[PDB]
Amino acid sequence: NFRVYYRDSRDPVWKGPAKLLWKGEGAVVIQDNSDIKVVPRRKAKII
Amino acid sequence: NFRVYYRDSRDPVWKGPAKLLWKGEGAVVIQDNSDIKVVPRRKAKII
Amino acid sequence: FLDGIDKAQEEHEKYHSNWRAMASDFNLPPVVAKEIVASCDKCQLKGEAMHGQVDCSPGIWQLDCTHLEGKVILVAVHVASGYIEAEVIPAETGQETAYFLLKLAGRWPVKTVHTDNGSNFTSTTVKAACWWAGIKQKFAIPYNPQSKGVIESMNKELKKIIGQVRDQAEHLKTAVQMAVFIHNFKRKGGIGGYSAGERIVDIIATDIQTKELQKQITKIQNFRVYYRKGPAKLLWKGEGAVVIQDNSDIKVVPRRKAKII
Amino acid sequence: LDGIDKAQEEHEKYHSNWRAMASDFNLPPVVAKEIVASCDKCQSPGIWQLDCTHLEGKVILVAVHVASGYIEAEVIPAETGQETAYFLLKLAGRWPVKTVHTDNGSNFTSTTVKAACWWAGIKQKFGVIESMNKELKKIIGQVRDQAEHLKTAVQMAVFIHNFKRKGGIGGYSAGERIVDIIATDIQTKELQKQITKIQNFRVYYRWKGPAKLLWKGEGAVVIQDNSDIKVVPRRKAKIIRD
Amino acid sequence: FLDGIDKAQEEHEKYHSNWRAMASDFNLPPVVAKEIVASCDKCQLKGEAMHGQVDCSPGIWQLDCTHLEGKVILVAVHVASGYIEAEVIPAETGQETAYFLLKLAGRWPVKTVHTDNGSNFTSTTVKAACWWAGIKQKFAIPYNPQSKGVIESMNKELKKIIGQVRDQAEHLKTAVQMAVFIHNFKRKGGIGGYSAGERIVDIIATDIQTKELQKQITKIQNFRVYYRKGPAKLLWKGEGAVVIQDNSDIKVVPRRKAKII
Amino acid sequence: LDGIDKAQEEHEKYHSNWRAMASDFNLPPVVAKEIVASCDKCQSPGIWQLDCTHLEGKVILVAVHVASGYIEAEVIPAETGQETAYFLLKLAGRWPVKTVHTDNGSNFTSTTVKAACWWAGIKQKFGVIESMNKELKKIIGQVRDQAEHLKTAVQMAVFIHNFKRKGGIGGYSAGERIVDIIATDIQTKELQKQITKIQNFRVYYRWKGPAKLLWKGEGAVVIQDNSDIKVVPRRKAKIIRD
Amino acid sequence: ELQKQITKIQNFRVYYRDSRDPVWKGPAKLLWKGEGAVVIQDNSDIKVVPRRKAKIIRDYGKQMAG
Amino acid sequence: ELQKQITKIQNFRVYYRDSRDPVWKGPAKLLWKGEGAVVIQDNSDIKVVPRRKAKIIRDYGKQMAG
DNA sequence: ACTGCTAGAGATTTTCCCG
DNA sequence: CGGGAAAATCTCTAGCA
DNA sequence: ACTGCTAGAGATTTTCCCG
DNA sequence: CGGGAAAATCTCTAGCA
Ligand SMILES: Nc1c(C(=O)NCc2ccc(F)cc2F)c(=O)n(O)c2ncc(CCCCCCO)cc12
Ligand SMILES: Nc1c(C(=O)NCc2ccc(F)cc2F)c(=O)n(O)c2ncc(CCCCCCO)cc12
Ligand SMILES: [Mg+2]
Ligand SMILES: [Mg+2]
Ligand SMILES: [Mg+2]
Ligand SMILES: [Mg+2]
Ligand SMILES: [Zn+2]
Ligand SMILES: [Zn+2]
Repeated sequence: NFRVYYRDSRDPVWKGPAKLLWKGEGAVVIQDNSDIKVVPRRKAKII
Repeated sequence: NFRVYYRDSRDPVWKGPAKLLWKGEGAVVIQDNSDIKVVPRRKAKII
Repeated sequence: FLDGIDKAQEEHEKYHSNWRAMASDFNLPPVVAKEIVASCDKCQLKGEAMHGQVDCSPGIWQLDCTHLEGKVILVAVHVASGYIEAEVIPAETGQETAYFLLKLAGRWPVKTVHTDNGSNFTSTTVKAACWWAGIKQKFAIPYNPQSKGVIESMNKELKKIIGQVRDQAEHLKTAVQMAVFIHNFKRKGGIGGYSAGERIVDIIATDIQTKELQKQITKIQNFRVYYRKGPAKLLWKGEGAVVIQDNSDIKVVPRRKAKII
Repeated sequence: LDGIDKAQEEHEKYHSNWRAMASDFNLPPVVAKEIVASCDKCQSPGIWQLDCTHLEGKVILVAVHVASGYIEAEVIPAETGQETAYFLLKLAGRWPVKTVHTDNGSNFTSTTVKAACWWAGIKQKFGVIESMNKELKKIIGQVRDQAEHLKTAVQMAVFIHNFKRKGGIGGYSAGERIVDIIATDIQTKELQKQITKIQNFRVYYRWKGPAKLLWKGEGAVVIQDNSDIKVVPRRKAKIIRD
Repeated sequence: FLDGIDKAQEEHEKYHSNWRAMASDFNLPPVVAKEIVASCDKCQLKGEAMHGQVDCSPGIWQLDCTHLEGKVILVAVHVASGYIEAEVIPAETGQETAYFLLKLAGRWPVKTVHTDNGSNFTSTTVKAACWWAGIKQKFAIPYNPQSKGVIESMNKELKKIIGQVRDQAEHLKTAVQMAVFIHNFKRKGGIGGYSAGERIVDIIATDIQTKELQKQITKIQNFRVYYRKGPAKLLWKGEGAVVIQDNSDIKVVPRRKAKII
Repeated sequence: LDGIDKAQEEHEKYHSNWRAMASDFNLPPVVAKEIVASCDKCQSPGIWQLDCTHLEGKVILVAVHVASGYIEAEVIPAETGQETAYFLLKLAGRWPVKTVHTDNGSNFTSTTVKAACWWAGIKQKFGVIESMNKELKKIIGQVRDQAEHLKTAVQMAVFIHNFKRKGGIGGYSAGERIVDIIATDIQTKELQKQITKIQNFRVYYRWKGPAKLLWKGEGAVVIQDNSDIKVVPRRKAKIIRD
Repeated sequence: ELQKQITKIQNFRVYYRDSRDPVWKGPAKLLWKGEGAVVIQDNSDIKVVPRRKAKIIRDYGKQMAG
Repeated sequence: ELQKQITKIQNFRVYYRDSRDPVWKGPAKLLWKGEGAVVIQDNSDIKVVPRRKAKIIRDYGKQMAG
């Protein structure tokens, strides 16, 4: 399992940790409190 | 002699040609209609 | 390190020091200090320093709206070639976008469009137009313009050309069409030293020709290859190497340890 | 290189074009063109034709690519020179348009259309359009019920004609045909460009009389002297400009 | 090329085609097409793709104002080390900036400041403060933040640290001081694996020590070197190479073809 | 390496510190410290002292670096714990401050100052300040006419004291002295860090009894066994952790 | 029959990119074209590239030069 | 006398940059320090660097490690 | 006549360590 | 010398109005 | 489950050209 | 093979809200 810390929508703040559902090249799909988000990998950190 | 085409102050337009008075590393000093300006070399082209 | 580790954890809870500082100030291995930092949610404030790569398939089009002189210009770009289409429209409406897209699909082989999540692109009218034209819709990640970087760059380029020819036209629509013409046929570069129009013609013709050629070849060439495994279909062979497709997994193998029937 | 003699023999026996012989005998297209054009016994993509039609009180401006049957049709507010000039500038920006055929109508002969053609480098000259208009009207009648407005139906008909109607020698569509024809036109223009570059050179080989230059590639230098094509190595030849 | 050149010039006057397009479409040498483009004022719309480098002398300070939570933070950075000073001020006033700068000059050896052209930095009060403190003023090119990139980056960094510790302080000034402390002594990296405070102490002490050492050496070592020329003063010698200063022009020469008296 | 024997002889004859012997005989500082600390016969930078003074009805808070004479003085709105805590947090962020000496005043003993010290890791303990205050007041009197407000005069006096007043053994200023002292403190901390890293190792050489590790450099491995420092090559030694 | 078609397919040039490289690699020679993958040869190196990272042309300037 | 001071000066490390390179070059050995120029030696290569492009330290972590 | 940088997340190359 | 793990160096990006 | 790019200004390396 | 000029390739940046 992984912890993802991200930055979704024009919010300079960073959120997380979220469950990493999917990882691609340049983007990830995560779940943060029953809300699935798609975040570019530029705006995400996976641990 | 050189022709300088530049971009000075928040104006997206490009001006010139101007007389190149001085050239340094990263900046140039030019004269455009008796008005001396200092322009970063990122915003200037010398011919 | 138990004492040093516990001291470093309190020091980080106060100051959020980086792993280098705690390693230097508590005699910690870099792994342990990195673990201390990595377990603090307040320090996870940076993403990985890379970039993705947009789709460049031959049927890929990127659409966007730009604004010039108080008017709206709807711009499409063919990603493979850089060939652009642009039209000045009265408003950023769904019907206007659907009409533009129907025209584009009727003039060129458009298989999918990549747009951001502006209200016009997400309208039901554009969805119906795409359904009728057989176009798939790929929406970018919200507030991520880089996802459509090509069209974004083209926006800049298009505007630049307009700025060069604005005096030659009295309306903005005529200058927009002049800029489209200039970009498509008067600017040369890129992979083939081409213009955008030459490159798009080459891309589309190459797609058709390669499809037909490979169809004929697979019709004639029919073999099964074993390697190291099951009867993988033969794809290509020669020069001591054989490319095969085993269970929809294309792989390259040396000619040694391979048999063709 | 080695296949020039076979290529000339094949041309004498069948009078084939340069593309077939260049494909068959692995010759550069310049040499094949030269041996095709050296026999006196062996001796369109940019032309569009436009017209304005009427349906349901709306004037539809239609341009046809004559070589392929490709159509660009749109509903214009009025049969006016300004709309025609805008349509033609758009078409010139979308496709390589060189000559346009019209019917001496009031719009097509206007000063605005002439100015647009002058800017876009299009030549103006004053039966395919009638058949194409009939087919377009038939398709519009077929797909009228699927659209509320006429412009959308027109665009749907253009889509169907250009990509969903297949026929002819190879069973292709109009879009496929136009892409093929423009690709051939690009090849022809590139070959002409190269001939223009190499026609200003003179080669002295083995020294013998001045000869024209055909190819300067990886293997050797192919020239033509006294209506006879020869191949010589670099050090046995001298290429100059006159 | 006269005919092709004249045709290309008219084609460019209409379309502003790039040199590649005109070379391809009029059979022109790349030099001639590049000359055609280079003589059109309407096509000069791009500068050279480089960057400068800010001054990094030991007496160099970069000052700026940033805004957080509706308050103004005046920030100085020592460019050589990255050591920062910051203070929350009631307003972006010239007297406030002059007071900040007098404090900085009284606490550290400040020889010149590099600021943008904001109204406070260009005030007469700051000029008088710099004159009294013996500080030279270097103003950046207007609307060019990159000229003070260091402090700009520090701004971001400072704000980041504030965002990490904002809950530990009730006022913003206390959180600003906490961030300054953390940056100066709790973050390690850079050239010496240092903190900013350690690095600034090292830089200043090294400057003093090297100055005194070189003064003593030049007091003892006294020679004139001829090479290839006049009596250049000897600066350094050894390993088959001699560095000399001839007419205020420091140059390196091999030990061969050089005589020392 | 080769100079350990000479270094021990020099230390026995003069009882010199490790810095002088490490400079003279080109030894790593760890070995010099070891031979300095192996003889029983041979056996400040972070302390600041603060006080509030008064001038022209304004309370000036002054901190002095005891080792160097460096001063940080500023005019505070009121002699209150909050201003003292803000001043001390600033000073801790500007310099390495470890211990602070105060005079049991109402502000210095407040909970806000204690909390600030706890956050900044400063220890609180309850004659240099009187002389320093006298000198600061003298300088302020000298430069009062050059400033309208008292805070500016205070800062000008701080500037003059820290950089424009030169005296002492070497004729330095207070800023030079404080930078030198903090640089020495950084060196001392680094040496202690390295000793802490290498004190947990045990070396078996030539195998003989366990020995402590001193240096593992480019040449060989320097260890200490039975109060006698030896040098052995790598393959003749084994370094483990206990 | 088959050999002529094979050579015709190898006459096509491919410009491709890798997963983490933003620079388009030079004109490799096309060997096989699939629905989602393309098999190319780049300087005696056989690679398999996703279709989304491949631009397949012919380069008409060059076909007509040899 | 002079030799001790010379070695002491060479004990200082210099991090420098060139005119068009944005990357700081590694810790060269200091040979001479002037008002506006610094003479350094970087891997058997003697260079002259402007003072505005040179950070001269001592690296105390390393002086105290040998 | 002045001038992008900085610090962190990965990726790749160097170096130390024992046989 | 052979790997292998740890350290070091290189690459690259957002945010700084 | 998605994804920075593009075109121009210099700089540096490759290639063609004649001896 | 030796330079030398021309071509080609590589590097890097602003602007795209
Ligand atoms: N735009 C300002 C920025 C700014 O864009 N930053 C972002 C930013 C962007 C790129 C970069 F590489 C570094 C950066 F930081 C900034 O940082 N500061 O500080 C500023 N300060 C003052 C004024 C207005 C000056 C008053 C008019 C003077 C005319 O002469 C503008 C700015
Ligand atoms: N910010 C927009 C930009 C934009 O910042 N460009 C600059 C830009 C910056 C970086 C880059 F790499 C490429 C770029 F181009 C842009 O270009 N376009 O087109 C936009 N279009 C629509 C909306 C708002 C969508 C409505 C809300 C949807 C929420 O789901 C915003 C934008
Ligand atoms: Mg958009
Ligand atoms: Mg956009
Ligand atoms: Mg500013
Ligand atoms: Mg700023
Ligand atoms: Zn933390
Ligand atoms: Zn132009």
